Amino acid sequence: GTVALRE
Amino acid sequence: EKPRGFARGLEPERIIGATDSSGELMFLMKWKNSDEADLVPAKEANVKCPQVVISFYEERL
Repeated sequence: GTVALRE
Repeated sequence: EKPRGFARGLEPERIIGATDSSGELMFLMKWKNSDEADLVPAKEANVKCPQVVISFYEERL
């Protein structure tokens, strides 16, 4: 449940 | 049931982010005219909206 963001 | 992802028939606006916590690469996609984003497989996004995928990568980088 981890997201790498734009950037 | 209610359609999810590309099956909603909405133009992708931008990728909010990426994750591989499920086994495969996914993108959190924002669609035009909706504030409801959902996870789509990178494998599907790569084909259906390459320029949206490339924009995400290029901004990062």
